[PDB]
Amino acid sequence: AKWVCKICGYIYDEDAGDPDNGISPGTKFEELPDDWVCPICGAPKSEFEKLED
Ligand SMILES: [Fe+3]
Repeated sequence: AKWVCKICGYIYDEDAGDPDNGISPGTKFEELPDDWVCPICGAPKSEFEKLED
């Protein structure tokens, strides 16, 4: 799945992960640590929205 940072438009792509910040490719958004933040703008996980109907 992909999720959008509602602040800055960064896409958390579960297939890409976030390896520069400790997240291997394939990590579901729910499994990101509670204090993981958007790597672009610093927004908390609460500011992301899943890109699905
Ligand atoms: Fe952001």
